[PDB]
Amino acid sequence: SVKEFLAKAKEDFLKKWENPAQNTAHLDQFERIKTLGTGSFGRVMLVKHMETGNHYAMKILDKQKVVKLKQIEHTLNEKRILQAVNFPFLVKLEFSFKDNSNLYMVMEYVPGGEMFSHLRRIGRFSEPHARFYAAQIVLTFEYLHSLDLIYRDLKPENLLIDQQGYIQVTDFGFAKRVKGRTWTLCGTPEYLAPEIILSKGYNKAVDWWALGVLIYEMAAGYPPFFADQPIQIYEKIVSGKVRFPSHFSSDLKDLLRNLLQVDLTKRFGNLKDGVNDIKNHKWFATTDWIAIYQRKVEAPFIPKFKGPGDTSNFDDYEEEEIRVSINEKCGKEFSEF
Amino acid sequence: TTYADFIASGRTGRRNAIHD
Ligand SMILES: c1ccc(CNc2ncnc3[nH]cnc23)cc1
Repeated sequence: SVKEFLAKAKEDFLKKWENPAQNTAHLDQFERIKTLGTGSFGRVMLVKHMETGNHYAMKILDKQKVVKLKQIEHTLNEKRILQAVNFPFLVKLEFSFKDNSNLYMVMEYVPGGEMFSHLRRIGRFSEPHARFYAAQIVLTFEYLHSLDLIYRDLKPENLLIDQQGYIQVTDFGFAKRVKGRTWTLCGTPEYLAPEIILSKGYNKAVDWWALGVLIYEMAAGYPPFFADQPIQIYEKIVSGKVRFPSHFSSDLKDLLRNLLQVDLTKRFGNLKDGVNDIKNHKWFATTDWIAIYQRKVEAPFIPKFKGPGDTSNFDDYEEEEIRVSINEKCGKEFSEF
Repeated sequence: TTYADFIASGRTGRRNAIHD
């Protein structure tokens, strides 16, 4: 039945993957409100769709900055994948378009803010609170990996909390459809699997290692490998010596030792039983997988919302005005967008 | 404590992605 759900999900994905939606809106249909978060190529802004009165989160990418940073293929991967996927824990892409200067991805607005903000403020999540979030990541990865997709950017910063206290995965800038091994050095220092640091060819198992880092960070309040400089973080990861807080349950530690396994022949998610080694682990015994997918499990935390268009669950960012050049930039590089 | 070492580190804010 999971097999049946997945096969049908694949048929749906493939049709959109092979025939992508393109130029489904225009910049002047949206009222720009405030910056929700930033990046190397632009920003993610709270916008209002005038025709419907709906609020959205619009990702703006400067084509020239994308080209300079050699992120062309990664950008085309992000939009092509996002428009083709459909899962309760994946942010919906409502519209995409481009102009002379920029690329635009209009997504569902997630008002609850980043998991990152709530985790840093509160300090750490209890094991049932962490388990609730981890279960949603486990299902999301089971879905993505079945479609030959590697996510490659798991971290609390990319996990948004909706009105129901459920996760919405955002930022697909490193997502890639790959049947075999891949080599691009990308991700976040704290979340990188040793295979990535060691310039080896790697596969989906890097997402399962990143899941180990996420579960550890949510339950400890800090990641398993941290230092002031990324080179020092990399030395810690490749040794893979993990120390656990005294408050971590024996089951939590056992799950984490299997997830933060430097040996790929031993890493959970990577074995012959695949995701089932994770889903059947003792730490997940109380998890009802179907109820998680159906959103019927009550969330341990429901964010505050002072109506539609409120941004208080997000930090404030310096505003930069959108300038659209008279001349088309990087036309050929982004023709398929 | 590990918490005090983390809190005093320069890596408690939003972490940037790395590439190429
Ligand atoms: C990186 C990580 C997180 C953010 C904040 N995004 C964001 N905020 C709110 N709603 C959304 N739906 C689509 N994405 C978002 C910006 C950059």
